Amino acid sequence: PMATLCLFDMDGTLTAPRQKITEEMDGFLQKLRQKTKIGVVGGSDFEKLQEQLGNDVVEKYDYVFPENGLVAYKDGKLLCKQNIQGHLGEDVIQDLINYCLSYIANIKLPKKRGTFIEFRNGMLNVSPIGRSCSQEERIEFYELDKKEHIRQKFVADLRKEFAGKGLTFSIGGQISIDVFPEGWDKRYCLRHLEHAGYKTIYFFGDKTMPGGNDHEIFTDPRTVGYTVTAPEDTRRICEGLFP
Amino acid sequence: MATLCLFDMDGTLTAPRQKITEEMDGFLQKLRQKTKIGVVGGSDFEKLQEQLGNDVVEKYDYVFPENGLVAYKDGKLLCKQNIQGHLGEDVIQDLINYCLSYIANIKLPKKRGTFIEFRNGMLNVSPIGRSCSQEERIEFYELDKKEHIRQKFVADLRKEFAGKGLTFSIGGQISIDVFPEGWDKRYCLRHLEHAGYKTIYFFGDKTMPGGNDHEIFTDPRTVGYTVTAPEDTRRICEGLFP
Ligand SMILES: [Cl-]
Ligand SMILES: [Cl-]
Ligand SMILES: [Cl-]
Ligand SMILES: [Cl-]
Ligand SMILES: [Mg+2]
Ligand SMILES: [Mg+2]
Ligand SMILES: [Mg+2]
Ligand SMILES: [Mg+2]
Ligand code: NA
Ligand code: NA
Ligand code: NA
Ligand SMILES: [Zn+2]
Repeated sequence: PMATLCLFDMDGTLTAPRQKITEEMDGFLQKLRQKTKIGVVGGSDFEKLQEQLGNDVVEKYDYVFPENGLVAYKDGKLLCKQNIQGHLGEDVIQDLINYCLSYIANIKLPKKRGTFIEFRNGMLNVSPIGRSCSQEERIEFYELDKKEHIRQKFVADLRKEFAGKGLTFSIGGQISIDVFPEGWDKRYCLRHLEHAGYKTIYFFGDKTMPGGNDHEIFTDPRTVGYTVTAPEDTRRICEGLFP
Repeated sequence: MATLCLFDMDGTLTAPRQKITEEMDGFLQKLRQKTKIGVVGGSDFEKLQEQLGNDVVEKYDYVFPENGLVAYKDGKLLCKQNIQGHLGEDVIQDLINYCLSYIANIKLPKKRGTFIEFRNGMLNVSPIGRSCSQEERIEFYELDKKEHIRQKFVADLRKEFAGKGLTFSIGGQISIDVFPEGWDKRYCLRHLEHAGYKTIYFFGDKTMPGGNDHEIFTDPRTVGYTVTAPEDTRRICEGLFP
């Protein structure tokens, strides 16, 4: 076990998106854990991982990397911590926030709500409609956006305004744009693993194509990456690697 | 003739943000045999359930979460209203756009997230962001007292929007509350004023100017009594309904 690590994205890879892991998947993972170390990484925060993977998540995985590894647990205890304001500084943080606030104020939408800017440890989540919107409101924006390309234009303008300042901008989900320091995608968690001496770090994700949130870690030479369709696919591949 | 005892929750029926004691809940059910009872609070239905019990709608003749924007009578849901329906989506968005642009032009030591929190009865607007840490709240609060950041913001909001039927009030250490005129606790009185009660007694702990019971207390449709704690509420009710 100790020589290799199977590192899994959570949403769409270990669980159905935003849903609790199944008892079958949980049983499979602990059996797999007898043959390899296992870890989980995702953009969601620790409390969301607890809700989906169990309150005892840090005991069920050898590594737990909420927020792409900006928060990190090894063997049930916290590793070092970093956050966006500590890396970027308050001036750049405020420039980013001010630009996004002013930009959103000039977008004409059917509806606006609240939580246009969600401040997290490893990123800002920015939404023209507001992340507190209801499901009916979220789908309405999503369908409008696929026609008007509001988020695509926003991302392009952000890249122009902040070129060279060390930030990455990405379309996220149905209503948001993710703003984060370059390299603070899932690859960040590799910082906690690359010197541990594992013979192989396998990675499994469901969004490995360009623009997806597994793409960079999937293509990173430090991992042996696999694309999965759903948790059943993850099991099938893992059974082949660790019979 | 028929009377109604209408209670604020936090600090009146319970300790602030805490579950009702078994003592008070038992007293209320006895009192209910002599007068109708109801509860009103700014918190949402699920918070009332957390503090007053998941069966709250069956233990009170009236339940008014969110100041009565949601209303229950005799265990049944009556009707609902929200800020976007009352103002219309265009005005909501004009208000939100103005606040976002304004906040972007305030120079602060730190900005965080949740500058606009959207609720069905109000917006909570914060130049620093409602997600900020406790240390950051104090830093902003103290800076604001010297620089008058929220006072200037509220003045500009009143100038731009008050004709849309909105009230703006400084709230807590970091926020500005934005809500339609009369959407304080008085809102729930529309569900009661034509019922034919001889007296609507009201009980609350924040009945002075600035407190969230002040307007409903001073409204002529209620006979208000100020309480210092749940035990004081029980004392007064026992005198009114021996
Ligand atoms: Cl993710
Ligand atoms: Cl209240
Ligand atoms: Cl916001
Ligand atoms: Cl009094
Ligand atoms: Mg995924
Ligand atoms: Mg690779
Ligand atoms: Mg009170
Ligand atoms: Mg009165
Ligand atoms: Na969270
Ligand atoms: Na007026
Ligand atoms: Na007054
Ligand atoms: Zn109604």
